[PDB]
Amino acid sequence: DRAEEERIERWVEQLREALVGDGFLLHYQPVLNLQPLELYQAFLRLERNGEMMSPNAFMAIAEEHDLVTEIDRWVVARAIRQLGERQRAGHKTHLLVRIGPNSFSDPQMIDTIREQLAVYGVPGERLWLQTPESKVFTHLRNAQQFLAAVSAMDCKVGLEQFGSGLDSFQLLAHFHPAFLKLDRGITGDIASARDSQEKIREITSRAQPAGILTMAEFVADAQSMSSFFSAGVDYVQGDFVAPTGPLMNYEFG
Ligand SMILES: Nc1nc2c(ncn2[C@@H]2O[C@@H]3COP(=O)(O)O[C@H]4[C@@H](O)[C@H](n5cnc6c(=O)[nH]c(N)nc65)O[C@@H]4COP(=O)(O)O[C@H]3[C@H]2O)c(=O)[nH]1
Repeated sequence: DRAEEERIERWVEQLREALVGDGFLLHYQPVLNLQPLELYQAFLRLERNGEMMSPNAFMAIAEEHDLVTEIDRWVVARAIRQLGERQRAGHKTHLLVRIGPNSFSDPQMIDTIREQLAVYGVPGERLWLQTPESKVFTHLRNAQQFLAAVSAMDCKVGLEQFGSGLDSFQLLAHFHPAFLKLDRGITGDIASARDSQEKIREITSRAQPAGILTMAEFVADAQSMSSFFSAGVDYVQGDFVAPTGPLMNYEFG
């Protein structure tokens, strides 16, 4: 297990070098209104010796070695720079960015948001931050504090992998997100299954009057796209809309 630990060590070193040396980059997936906005989701990549590496390569090591906090700060800072450059170039771009629960209590994350929005002159509304519902359940106080701190900048905070149980309804009484992205477990077979269609309607019929935007992901076909619209979902993303890529060249309208 010396060879293995040496492998782990070199990934950790590489991730540290990527933070210092700009070795990460972002790719972007368009997010389309069903019920409009220039909106993309940021996805992280690592440029390691001619390969455009996915986080499937390294995130497990990052989490084991407590590097996720710093990686999410890197992504948010890079995202705000992108929003700033896009604005300067005449584009009203919005980005959806991932943060994990360790960021909820990280003063450097709030500092990064506050300071980088300001220096690029980007209104907070352009930045949407998403975290998995599962992590809010287990870090509720800190999540509420994060929500309050970043909503003071007009940023949107929402939940991904959102479920359809009564635990979710209870959470919404205590945590008011700007948006909800449905877990793929609910939406996978929306085109061919009635119980999925009903879970989605239970969520949209509550979300809509509460002013909470709803979102579906991994949309793979036209029948699925067509069915989210019926159920009242606000936004959709997936390879059938457009795949992740390096450029923001989607024509939204
Ligand atoms: N979410 C999502 N993904 C779609 C969709 N359509 C296609 N994809 C692709 O399918 C993969 C889904 O992985 P994930 O569950 O988002 O899981 C992600 C996530 O755990 C992590 N990840 C990716 N980007 C970030 C990031 O910016 N921050 C953090 N903290 N983790 C990230 O790496 C995993 C793999 O990401 P990728 O290699 O980029 O690969 C992504 C993405 O490129 C869609 O509608 N939604």
